[PDB]
Amino acid sequence: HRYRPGTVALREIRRYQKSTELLIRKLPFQRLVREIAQDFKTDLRFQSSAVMALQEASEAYLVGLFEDTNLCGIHAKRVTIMPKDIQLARRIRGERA
Amino acid sequence: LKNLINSNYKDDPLKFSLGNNTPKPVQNWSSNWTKEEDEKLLIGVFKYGYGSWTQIRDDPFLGITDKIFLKKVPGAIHLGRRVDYLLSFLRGGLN
Amino acid sequence: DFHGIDIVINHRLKTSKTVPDLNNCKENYEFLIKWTDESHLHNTWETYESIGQVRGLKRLDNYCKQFIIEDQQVRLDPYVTAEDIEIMDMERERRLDEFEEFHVPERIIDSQRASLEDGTSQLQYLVKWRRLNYDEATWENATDIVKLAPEQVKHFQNRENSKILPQYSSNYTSQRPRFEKLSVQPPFIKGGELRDFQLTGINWMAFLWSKGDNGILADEMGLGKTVQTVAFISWLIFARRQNGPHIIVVPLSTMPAWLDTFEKWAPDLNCICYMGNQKSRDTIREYEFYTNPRAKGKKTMKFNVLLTTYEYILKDRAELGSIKWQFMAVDEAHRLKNAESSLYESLNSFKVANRMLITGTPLQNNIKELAALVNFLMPGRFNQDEEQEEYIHDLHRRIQPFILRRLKKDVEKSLPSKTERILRVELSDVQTEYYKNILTKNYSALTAGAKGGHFSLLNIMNELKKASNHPYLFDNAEERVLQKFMTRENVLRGLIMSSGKMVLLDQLLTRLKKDGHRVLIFSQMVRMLDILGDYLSIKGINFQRLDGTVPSAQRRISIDHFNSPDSNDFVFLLSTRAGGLGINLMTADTVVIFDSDWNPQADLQAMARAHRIGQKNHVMVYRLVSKDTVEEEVLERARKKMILEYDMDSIGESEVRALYKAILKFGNLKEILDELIADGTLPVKSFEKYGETYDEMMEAAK
Amino acid sequence: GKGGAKRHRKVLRDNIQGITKPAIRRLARRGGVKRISGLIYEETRGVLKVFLENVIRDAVTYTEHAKRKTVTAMDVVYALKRQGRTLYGFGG
Ligand SMILES: Nc1ncnc2c1ncn2[C@@H]1O[C@H](COP(=O)(O)OP(=O)(O)O)[C@@H](O)[C@H]1O
Ligand code: BEF
Repeated sequence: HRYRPGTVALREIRRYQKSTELLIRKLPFQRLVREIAQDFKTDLRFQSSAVMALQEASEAYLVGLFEDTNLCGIHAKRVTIMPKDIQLARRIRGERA
Repeated sequence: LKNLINSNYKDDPLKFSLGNNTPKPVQNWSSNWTKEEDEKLLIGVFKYGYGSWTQIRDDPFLGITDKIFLKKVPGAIHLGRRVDYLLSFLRGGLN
Repeated sequence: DFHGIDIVINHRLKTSKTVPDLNNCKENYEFLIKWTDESHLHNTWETYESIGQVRGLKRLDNYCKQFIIEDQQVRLDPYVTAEDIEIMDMERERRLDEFEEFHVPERIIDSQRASLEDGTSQLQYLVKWRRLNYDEATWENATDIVKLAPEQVKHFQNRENSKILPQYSSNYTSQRPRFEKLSVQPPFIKGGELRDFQLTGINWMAFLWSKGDNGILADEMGLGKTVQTVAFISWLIFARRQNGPHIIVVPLSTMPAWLDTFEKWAPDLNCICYMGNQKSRDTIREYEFYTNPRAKGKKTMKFNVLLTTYEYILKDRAELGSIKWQFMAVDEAHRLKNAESSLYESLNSFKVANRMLITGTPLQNNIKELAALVNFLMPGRFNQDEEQEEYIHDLHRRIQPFILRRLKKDVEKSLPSKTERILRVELSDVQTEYYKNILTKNYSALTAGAKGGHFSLLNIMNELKKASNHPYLFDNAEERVLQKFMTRENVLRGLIMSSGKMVLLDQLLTRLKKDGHRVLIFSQMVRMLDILGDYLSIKGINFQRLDGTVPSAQRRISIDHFNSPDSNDFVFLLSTRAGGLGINLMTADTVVIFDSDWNPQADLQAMARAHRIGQKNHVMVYRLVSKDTVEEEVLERARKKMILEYDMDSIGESEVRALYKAILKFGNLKEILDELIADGTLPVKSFEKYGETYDEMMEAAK
Repeated sequence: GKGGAKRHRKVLRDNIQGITKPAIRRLARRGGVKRISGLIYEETRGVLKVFLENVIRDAVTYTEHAKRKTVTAMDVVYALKRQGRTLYGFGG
């Protein structure tokens, strides 16, 4: 496999693409919601899927984010996603001010 | 051979001894050969049977392990030649 | 593959101030080093200028770091007490105890003749060592193998020579041999004699063994149930000549027992288990086959019996599924409770002929399991006030066969008596606050209001029950009853005080304390057990905990430490499922219950671990029944739950080619007939047919 | 400096400490950037939090306009629909 410099960097990427499993765990996420959902109302219940569905939404939501972030990052002469790279992306999409 | 060691050396096979009786010297064989080595060689078949010699050479109890070479002597036939000669010899078969 | 550092064993001084520096260890300390990829036995007292840069530097440095500070906390400080000196030294003592047992070898796996650099070939044995799994078995040459463990090597040869593989088993598939009632104890029980309720049990298992039907062993919790199977395995092997690789699945908690229970009650059939991970996975297969790979199903066969944890079933369902099995053992088979289980149809794929469950599972709680058990042993086979007689006319007549019901009225005559006392504890001060306020969101939402939401139902019928007697199971409880703002007396007093149960337990414990009884605490909840872990140490009573979180090796060490003749700790705390998991306690007399285990009978076994055949100190049981709470009601349902409790033609030329060579090799071979047949040399023919041919063959010769 | 009947219970399923950091990087590479800043990934969860609330806000509302205790997954869908992130696959 050639040498070692930036060897995995592109490798993991590819394997992750071929797959289609959830990027983030499905146990911490499950409480995260239960916990905030309480603050806006009491005595809450949850459909098995409802979360499954959120996970799907969210994950997908972030990737998408990163996907631009990357571009921005490239624009900059950089291969590094940065704390702001996040902001511009959002700002111009418009949720971020 | 099964009969004599059974009735004199039963509880411990290896103590088996030649005593005076003299079986041929094997001067030019590659490794140290002396009456004690024959003493074990016989017990070895008494234990494993004629013709399986790796069994005999490896045994931890015999202590024959780097005196067998199955240009280096004696090999498999050399022993085969060795036993037939000793067994007949002490019963008085060559009469 | 290189000669690099593997671990640390022992540390000692090398040479004749306030803190030793690393230099001091280098110029004043010698350390015993175990080398990488090599058994324990070759350990060297080596320093750093002695070896220089060697691959692996990390463990010694830290261990020295541990050593430097250790030195400052035994001799070099006046805040140290009497007891820390005891532990800091003690570690040295135990660290070596877990190191000593590796030197003693426990099984020799195989034997390979490999060549050396002087042109020589020497025999090496794959040696397995004590209380360790199949990994890191390195080759050692035979010169000293018998020079330290002669007995292992003697036995090593014996199994290889004892030709009794699954290769010669009798064809009784079509139909069976008429079987016989045994009076006497079989000349295959070296462990001792059993009694008058362990040989008949055996005679039923083997008695319906010949019917083609499987059965349920439903006796009391510990009536030599294990001996009845092992003996059942033993007599089905030297009776009907069954070498058929018997598969047995037991609990990870209860197997070590079984092994010894298998290796001391029946020497001659070897018992190789399945308890590894990745590496093991290979070693099992090394001995599980002969001659590497094999066309068809032509494995020569090198085991009969195995022990499998429940994990491992499901992790490798497939390989067992393919190999044939005709006899099944399982331990504490109340697992198959629902007919939707994963092991419930996992077991059905394993081509099988007869099964054997053995547990005391009560079979009236739900009719599901009663049916599930019947459906599982026999796939296919299956109220009204006035039809009930009609109903048990059908149920009693059918259920019995594949069932056993037998009371203690046995071996209990010697054993000292059994007893249990209830406890009515009424509520406390801070207690009502959280018995009253919690059933609303008044002051449950003021303090910890964010969490209120998720625990709100938890607290109602599956907490109040559990958090009725003791409110200390959340956050805003600890300082609630302590009325001040470090104190040591007060914390101890403040914690004992809040609960009705804590005081009641503290005094009874004290009460027997001076009389001399060993006391047991079975708690439902993990944490309660730390809670006490914190209090009893403080007041100086020697103990160990028994949770759901412990390595097999660590679990095993203490269980024995406890039942030894002269053990100080009369206090031992255990779990409901983790406690009653398996095992036995024979020294213990008293067992106390904090709360009923949300159900009838989880307690009945919970006391079963302590109340066994051995115990010579009667027995004592206390149940802390809470008053004016929710504990009461389940206790009543629990009651509702347990209301019901019910010739080969002739010898061809090739054999004649086989027989002639064997005579030149062994001489008269009439005595050795079976040993050769078991292995390649001879076909299965009757003993005489060969013997006569042997004689005429010389008769032709002379 | 005492044992003091000490009991330790802290919260790491739901709360953001508990969740797994690789769980994110897992996410980061699908996009395929080479490098992750420490600062950055902390912000990212930050936003996740912002996105997550608004949805549930609505979810909760639809559960409640119908006087229902069990929250429907459809309920989430419409929510997503309102922000223009509607999910095919679900709940026609
Ligand atoms: N039938 C028996 N005959 C002789 N000894 C027995 C018998 N049953 C049990 N024992 C002895 O009692 C101990 C535990 O047996 P048992 O009580 O059946 O196991 P368990 O804890 O599974 O019930 C063993 O150490 C064994 O020596
Ligand atoms: F019959 Be037991 F608890 F191994």
